[PDB]
Amino acid sequence: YPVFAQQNYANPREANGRIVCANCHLAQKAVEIEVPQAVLPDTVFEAVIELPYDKQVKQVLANGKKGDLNVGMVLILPEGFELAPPDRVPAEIKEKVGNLYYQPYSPEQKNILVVGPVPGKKYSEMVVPILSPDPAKNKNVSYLKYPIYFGGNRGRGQVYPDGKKSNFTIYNASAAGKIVAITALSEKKGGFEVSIEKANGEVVVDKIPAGPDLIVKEGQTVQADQPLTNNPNVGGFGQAETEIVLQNPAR
Ligand code: HEC
Repeated sequence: YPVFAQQNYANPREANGRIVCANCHLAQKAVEIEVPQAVLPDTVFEAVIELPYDKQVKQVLANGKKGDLNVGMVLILPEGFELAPPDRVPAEIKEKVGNLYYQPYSPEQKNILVVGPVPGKKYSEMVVPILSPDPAKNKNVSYLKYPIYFGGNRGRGQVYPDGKKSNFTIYNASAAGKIVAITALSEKKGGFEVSIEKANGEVVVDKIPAGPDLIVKEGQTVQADQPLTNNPNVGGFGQAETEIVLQNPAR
């Protein structure tokens, strides 16, 4: 979730340009962002973001069942740019934005906005109302070309803040050997227990939560780290970058 980034990373963008969501949302799926090529000072403009995905394909939910995907994003604007206050957003634009609550990455970073989780079936396309700064009022800003960075995600992550895998990723064999047993991890709650007999004779048990499907069978020999399941992840994270020129009024 965006909050996972907010709580563990002061800067959502790394030196090489990678956005932190990518540290847990391991699959890449393209996104798009569009803004006017230029904007006048103290003016409200729109950033249109696209987080496309196949709305017919379901994901594994935290409860182990299948369900719809949700989306979220982080938008890094130049210092001086901020979410446009409601009083400055035209009714026509509020209509396009919809029932969304854009929040600052932190109270001290009003130029970085996040949103989500929100339903992907409704928000695979989102509109963000932005208020441009004013050089004649702000010294830290000039009339030049500024970059805008965007990270958009759809679907649950593969790893949690504590480093533990979610039920929405691939599970692998902890050791090499022959699968001597595969049984339910519980009397309905999904999941499996895969017993692997090592060469020395020791039998290790790999626990797999409900969600992923097995691609192995009893009697089958497996090697260390070999996938025991499919990759249930049908979502993905993507990044895009654009630019906008703060235009001088000039007259
Ligand atoms: C690892 C510490 C994570 C970081 C950094 C980010 N996300 Fe994440 N996200 C992660 C997990 C393990 C989960 C699943 C939670 C669960 O239900 O078990 C999520 C989930 C989301 C969601 C919801 C998706 C859905 O329900 O279909 C969204 C929209 C999402 N995450 C967005 C998101 C963004 C935009 C991030 C960067 C700003 C981000 N996440 C970072 C793990 C982690």
